[PDB]
Amino acid sequence: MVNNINWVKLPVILDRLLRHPLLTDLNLETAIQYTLDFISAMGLPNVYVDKIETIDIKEYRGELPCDLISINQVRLHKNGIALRAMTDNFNAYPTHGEPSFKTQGRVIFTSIKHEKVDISYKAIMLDDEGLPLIPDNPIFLKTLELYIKKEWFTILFDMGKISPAVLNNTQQEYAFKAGQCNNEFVIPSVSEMEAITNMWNQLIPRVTEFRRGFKNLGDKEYIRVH
Amino acid sequence: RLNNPSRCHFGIVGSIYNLNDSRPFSLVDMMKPYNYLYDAIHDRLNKAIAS
Repeated sequence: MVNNINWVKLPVILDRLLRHPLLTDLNLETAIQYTLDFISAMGLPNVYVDKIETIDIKEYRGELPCDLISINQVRLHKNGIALRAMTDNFNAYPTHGEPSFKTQGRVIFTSIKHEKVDISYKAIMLDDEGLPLIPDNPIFLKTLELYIKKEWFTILFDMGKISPAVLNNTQQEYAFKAGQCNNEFVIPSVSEMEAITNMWNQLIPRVTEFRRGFKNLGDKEYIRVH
Repeated sequence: RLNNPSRCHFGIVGSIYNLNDSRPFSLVDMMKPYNYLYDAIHDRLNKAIAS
């Protein structure tokens, strides 16, 4: 992402929607739900807050933080060696290796019995209220506004209170801005294309960046003169 | 020398491999442009191999 994510409260999206006199029955409560549907459906990893927590595994199980949304990596605390993924069907089960993890709910399922693990994860940024906080990006803000205008107009079109030409314009305009908003958040900055440059140009290919926290991923590869 | 009393020298004997009173255009000197160009093109080769 080229621009920085400056945070603003959710009611800044309601100044923009209630400029439209057909969207004047909108609420904070409706703006809360349609934001989280929009934040999810875009899947932009720049909208989330990166956190790291150390949890302790009791017997192939550990309790996961409350704010966790997606795990970046799980690693061991004493080694720093990262855990990949549990493909075993019979993991902590005895009959009569490379460590792994698996997460379903608020429980993580590891391959190690009694160990502390660091979990680097993503959460949602909150307010003084326990409410979501959105980027002030006028591309993000415009297409979140067009998201809610397209969900409200879809209800109104089912009711028969909106022209099919009106909904077709809103469905088209949200469809353009959703790609512009995707490209706004995905396309790297100059400082991220340098780390992409160093990963791409490697005379001796570095193929074990998952073992670290992808720390040396964008590091530059140097060759001695001889 | 048997007939010239002023003609003498030191032990130091040698030659310049030059042309018509000039400074010597050596074999390395005439091949050094093409070695410098070989180093530039093989640099482009090594960055193309890497990426």
